[PDB]
Amino acid sequence: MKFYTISSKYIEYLKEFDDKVPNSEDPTYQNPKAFIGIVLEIQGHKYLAPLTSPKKWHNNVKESSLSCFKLHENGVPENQLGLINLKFMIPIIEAEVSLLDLGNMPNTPYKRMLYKQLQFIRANSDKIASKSDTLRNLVLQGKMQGTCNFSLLEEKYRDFGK
RNA sequence: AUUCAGGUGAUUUGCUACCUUUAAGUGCAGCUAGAA
Ligand SMILES: [Co+2]
Ligand SMILES: [Co+2]
Ligand SMILES: [Co+2]
Ligand SMILES: [Co+2]
Ligand SMILES: [Co+2]
Ligand SMILES: [Co+2]
Repeated sequence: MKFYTISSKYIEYLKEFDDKVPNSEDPTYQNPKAFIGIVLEIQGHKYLAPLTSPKKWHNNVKESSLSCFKLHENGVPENQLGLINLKFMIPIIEAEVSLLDLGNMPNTPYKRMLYKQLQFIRANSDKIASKSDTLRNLVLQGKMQGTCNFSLLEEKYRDFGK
């Protein structure tokens, strides 16, 4: 899995169909919204999930949760690093998506954080993919709500270029 | 941004483990010290 950004035009397009699709741009944002690198690939779709910074309510999400996967530094639990918001993952088109170029990125603190995140994500990549798969299954079955409408998004997204 | 998914224990509070590919109650705490 890897860090991506997604183009606004694409986000705005999907937002037409489901407003739960994550916000991509904001003046308050110090860096572009980052997503995680192919969390589910099924039925010919590729999903990315948005990362989000710590908020108070996160304290109540249990490891067993399908909506959220909490991030923290390997071996250092008190260093919370936000969470992957699986319930707002979205199918993507490769041309509307773009890997962060960490190699050319200046050595800021944010970069350091990205690397504490990556190491944790990588060590848990399977857990993450498995939660994504079960999340979407439950949503197809009508067993879970308050997530992006995966069927609807899956239905319109390849029409973006039109 | 979008403010805690449901469930597995003849009992089950917290966290955790487990199941959700239809199956699945483990572990640490807490509480208990009972009697065949
Ligand atoms: Co780490
Ligand atoms: Co750890
Ligand atoms: Co639950
Ligand atoms: Co099932
Ligand atoms: Co059924
Ligand atoms: Co178990």
